Amino acid sequence: TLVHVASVEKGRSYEDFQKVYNAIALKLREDDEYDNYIGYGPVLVRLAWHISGTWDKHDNTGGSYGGTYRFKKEFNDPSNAGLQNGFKFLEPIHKEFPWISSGDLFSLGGVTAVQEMQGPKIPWRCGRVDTPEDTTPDNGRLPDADKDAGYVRTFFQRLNMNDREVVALMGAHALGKTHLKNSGYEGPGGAANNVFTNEFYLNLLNEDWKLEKNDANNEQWDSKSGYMMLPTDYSLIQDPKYLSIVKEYANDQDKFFKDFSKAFEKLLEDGITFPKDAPSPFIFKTLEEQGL
Ligand code: HEM
Ligand SMILES: Cn1cncc1C=O
Repeated sequence: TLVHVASVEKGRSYEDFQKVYNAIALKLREDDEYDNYIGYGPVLVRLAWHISGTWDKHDNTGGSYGGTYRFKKEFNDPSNAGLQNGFKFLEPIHKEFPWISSGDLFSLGGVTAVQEMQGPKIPWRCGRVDTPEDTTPDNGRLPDADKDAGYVRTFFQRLNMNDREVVALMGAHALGKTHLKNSGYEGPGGAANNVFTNEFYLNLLNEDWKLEKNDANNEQWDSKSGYMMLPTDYSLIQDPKYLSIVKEYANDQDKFFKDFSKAFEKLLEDGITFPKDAPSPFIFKTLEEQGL
């Protein structure tokens, strides 16, 4: 398999990355109108996941390391429709801090978004290094939404995620919304879609879901409250193993936060070899903690 060794941007340390975090966090606060006042947090979380979710454990292709989303093949992946909004948000940040690698910037955008939306602290490591256009993974490595629990389980084995990690990661679907023009699905998953909570699990268990067709002729699960779940989301309450874990997170906010933090860091670091003398993971302070 390919080896990708983390290489710290020359001379940089925690303070440098905290400044980048702060610039992203301040722009998140500033650009509040986006997507009918949802703001950019959810799309930045999705971007960090999609740049990581191309990874294949079998040969170490894809993954966040190479920053390959910047290349046309990947940014034009139909699975990535709408993420251009996140990329455009990050452009002025990259211009201000041209020394940060693209993979570091995209992954840090996700960490910053989660924390600024009052989610768990996500430790983050620097050292992703931009790789050439020919290292861009082909389209088709990101998951389909119209599938069942068996599909989800098998899909995530490629990313070395187990049942607990899958169910934890999926809690991010509390955030933002599906947009018909991007993915052929429409609607939010709950009421608090720019604040990071365990609402995804509570809504799965507590809403009265009806299997309906949307205006793109795709099936999705809809509630009277105006929420929606993808078939792959709903599969987490159809499969008995996933259901137990859904119930656990619906009943323990802290446990969900801790497990999401671990799985999300792991997702963002898949494929990267960290030297034994690499810096420890950074835990950034939020703007609120800094009084900014
Ligand atoms: C079976 C796995 C998954 C499937 C099939 C899936 C599918 C989707 C789809 C179809 C959308 C709507 C995109 C749009 O129309 O704009 C979406 C949105 C989103 N996804 Fe996932 N997803 C999966 C896993 C994940 C994971 C693991 C995360 C992160 C931990 C994540 C984070 C998000 C976020 C934050 C949004 C909202 C984006 C926005 O509001 O712009 N998803 N997902
Ligand atoms: C609302 N939703 C349901 N599944 C995914 C999403 C995006 O947030």
